[PDB]
Amino acid sequence: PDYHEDIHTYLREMEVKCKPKVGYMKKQPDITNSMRAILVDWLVEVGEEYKLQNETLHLAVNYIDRFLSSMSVLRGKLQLVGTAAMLLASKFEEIYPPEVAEFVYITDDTYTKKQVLRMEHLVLKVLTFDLAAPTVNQFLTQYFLHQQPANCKVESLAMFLGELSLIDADPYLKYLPSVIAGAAFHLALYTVTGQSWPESLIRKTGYTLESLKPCLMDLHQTYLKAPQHAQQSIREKYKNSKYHGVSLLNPPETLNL
Amino acid sequence: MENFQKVEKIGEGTYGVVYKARNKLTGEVVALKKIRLDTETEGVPSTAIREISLLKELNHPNIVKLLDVIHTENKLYLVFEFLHQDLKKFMDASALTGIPLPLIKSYLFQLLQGLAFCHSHRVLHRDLKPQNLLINTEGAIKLADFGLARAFGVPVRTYTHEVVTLWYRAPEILLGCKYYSTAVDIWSLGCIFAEMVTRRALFPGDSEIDQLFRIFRTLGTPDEVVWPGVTSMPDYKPSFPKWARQDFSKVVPPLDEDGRSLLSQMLHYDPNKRISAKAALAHPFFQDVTKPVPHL
Ligand SMILES: N=C1NC(=O)/C(=C/c2ccc(-c3ccc(S(N)(=O)=O)c(C(F)(F)F)c3)o2)S1
Repeated sequence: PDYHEDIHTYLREMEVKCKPKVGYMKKQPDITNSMRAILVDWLVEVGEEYKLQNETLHLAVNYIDRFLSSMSVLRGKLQLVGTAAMLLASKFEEIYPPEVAEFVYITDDTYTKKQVLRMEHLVLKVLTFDLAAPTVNQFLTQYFLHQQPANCKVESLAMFLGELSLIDADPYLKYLPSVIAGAAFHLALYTVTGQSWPESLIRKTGYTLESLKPCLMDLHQTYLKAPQHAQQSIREKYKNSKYHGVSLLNPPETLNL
Repeated sequence: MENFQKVEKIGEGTYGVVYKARNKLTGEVVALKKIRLDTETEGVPSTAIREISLLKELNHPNIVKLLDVIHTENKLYLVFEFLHQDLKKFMDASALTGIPLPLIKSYLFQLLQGLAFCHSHRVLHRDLKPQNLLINTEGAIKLADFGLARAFGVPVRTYTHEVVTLWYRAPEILLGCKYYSTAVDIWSLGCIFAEMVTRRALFPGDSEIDQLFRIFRTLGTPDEVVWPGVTSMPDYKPSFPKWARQDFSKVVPPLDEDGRSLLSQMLHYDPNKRISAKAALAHPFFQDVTKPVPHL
């Protein structure tokens, strides 16, 4: 269709403007990567509970990392930042966002409605209302259009892998959404069918397989280590029949790169 | 916010009330869109969130300019450039004389420009009707009201069904299609194009079935040749009267051969065969185009 190339070009611009500061965690005095991991895993569950789009999750993670790029947050307020970000993402992305009352209830009354509504206003202030961010998801949906024929296991697996990268800020904050999406597509394609990053996508993205290697090295490791990981919600989510049970598939032992 | 002196209410544009106001220090005339946050409600409305984030990246001469966002605990104001009137009112004032065609042609060309900018930045307007389109004294026309707008993905997902003001609503929404995209906005512009030409609304329905039938009565009831898949759409009924298509010479009499070509392309039943705003800009109807001034 008529706009696919323009939109890609423009999402490629925006991802660079929308990226968080890569080492912001080192300058956070209370919160850690493990804490951010526990929070993102929690939001996976919240999204499963409220039947939210994968996109809504991806957006929320973007808003959280950008918020924490410029704002020092104590551990006891991290979940408040996450909850207001989930709320904003939902209002942005969902046909039916959950109400503030349900957001308050899934935190088990850790925070008040007021506190959620006041964090919402802070997050919008800090993000200067710039909520429409490219995500690994958005790149992945476009890349799917280059698989012949459409393979639903490859699609579920690439998403599963794209979602795994959200949990771990070291190393994945280093990588743009379009890169993680390419690495995820390739890895999924390779695991399911033995195929590789297609020539049509090398042309569209300008990313050679080689250029994807650093992120693919990482993501292969994350895949291999996935059942051993302390955060397990994405793997649970991806056992269900709607995702063809792809988290139960065996990762490939080597990539040949 | 004490830098503004309110001049008058100039309407309730949808989910906000709009005021004309003046900056007391620079003298700038602005439109204010007041969005109350009650208290202990749902927070910032999802329509304000969308409108602001989408508008912040829709910077085009044919899209209304957001100048500021004033963000209190108690209230939320959007500050816009001020434009003279909306197209609905301009059209009502011209109900007797008629809009001159070089200006109809200028306005549509501009609308398509602003719309193509939206689409190529992954935005669906979803509410293009004459009252949401703004004009100034120097012959510019701009897209406004992005409250009902949406950042879309490639390929699209299912989005809200309750979308587009009935008269300007596309058949694929009315027939309950699972997916709609940018074509719903072209549809709306085609109806606006026709309305500028004939001085009245092309399809002024009062219920969904009535909106559909008026569409069918003008353009023919669609079949599988005209639109592969229609007879399989959720709200399609094989009992629909099968009306033949009206010649555009009766439909839109004041219009030339090029005018009819473009209009029929904007009103194609098949959303996939319906002309894009980019392709529309390249149509022979615009070979001739100038930038005339409105005649109040
Ligand atoms: N629905 C809307 N959303 C906006 O952002 C709007 C901004 C805006 C700027 C100027 C106007 C506007 C609209 C209608 C009209 S109207 N109804 O023609 O009176 C006018 C006025 F100048 F003529 F008074 C101005 O709206 S309107």
